[PDB]
Amino acid sequence: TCPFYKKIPGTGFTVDAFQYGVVEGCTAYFLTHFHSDHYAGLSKHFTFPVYCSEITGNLLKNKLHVQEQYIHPLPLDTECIVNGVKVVLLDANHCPGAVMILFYLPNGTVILHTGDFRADPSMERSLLADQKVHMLYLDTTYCSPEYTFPSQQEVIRFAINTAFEAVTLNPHALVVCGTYSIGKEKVFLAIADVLGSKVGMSQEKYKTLQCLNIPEINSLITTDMCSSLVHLLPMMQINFKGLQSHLKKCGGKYNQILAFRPTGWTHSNKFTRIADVIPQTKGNISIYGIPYSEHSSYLEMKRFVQWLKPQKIIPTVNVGTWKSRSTMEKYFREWKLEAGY
Ligand code: NI
Repeated sequence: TCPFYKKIPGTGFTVDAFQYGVVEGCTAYFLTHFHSDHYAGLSKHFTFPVYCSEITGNLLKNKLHVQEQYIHPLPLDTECIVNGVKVVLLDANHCPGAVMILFYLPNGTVILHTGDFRADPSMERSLLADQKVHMLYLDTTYCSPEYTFPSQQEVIRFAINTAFEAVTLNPHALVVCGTYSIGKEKVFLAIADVLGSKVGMSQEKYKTLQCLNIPEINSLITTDMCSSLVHLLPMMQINFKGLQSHLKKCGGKYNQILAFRPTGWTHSNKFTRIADVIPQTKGNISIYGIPYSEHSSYLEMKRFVQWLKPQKIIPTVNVGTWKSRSTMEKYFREWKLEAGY
């Protein structure tokens, strides 16, 4: 049964609620983004209206085979009427196609559902600037002050400089980047751009990338692994055994691997600056864990919320333990007393 924080009161709507069967009273199912914990339950047998971005709808049709007649793509930054209710989709600064959803309820209440997001000051100049929000359904993934990490631009600068140095020292080195979902594509696209290479990958991953409306993508990716010196592999294979096995398959073209594992936050963030990051190495294989986040840091979250000044906050992440729930409620009250709302 569908939990309360996935229902939008005063409407027929749910958000990211496909794993509960037919939800009683739901006339439209919204999908914020194409990550498995959120789409869990969708397939070609789904027969209710799904509302989402254009990119999410490309992925629903081609990857999950949802029939076209049930997919309702909406443009961003545009007031739309869905089943008698005004809604707007906003870019969430998460993975490709990810949105926040603003609902203008018939009784005058305004609700913002962030989906998954990486808060940014640029959101203070979206269609959010124009009106009051009563309720905020908030991505609280990193809602504690110990969660610190660098900007995405600093992380990419580290990765480009590291890859370019290694391959210029050794033109026979291969670069490998781990993936298990959409998101974080700038990691492998930026490295391949500096090296003058296309990114090589499986047919299944190429298919997923072709749904993403990335400009000039045909110029950047390929299924011909032999033509490429940046390869994508499943995240599970980014270890010494998996990379050894991959290097065997390359027919003696290469004699070294430099690999990247984009993670979220890890506890080595509490001690080490991005500049000072070092790899794990065994023989001719080195693995870098890089803290490329597509969720808000604590400070970015706090800034957004203090600017929006919502009347009530409903967390959507870390909701399963009493200790998590009490910690998050404490920070919400600090933020409100500090800012005066
Ligand atoms: Ni996500």
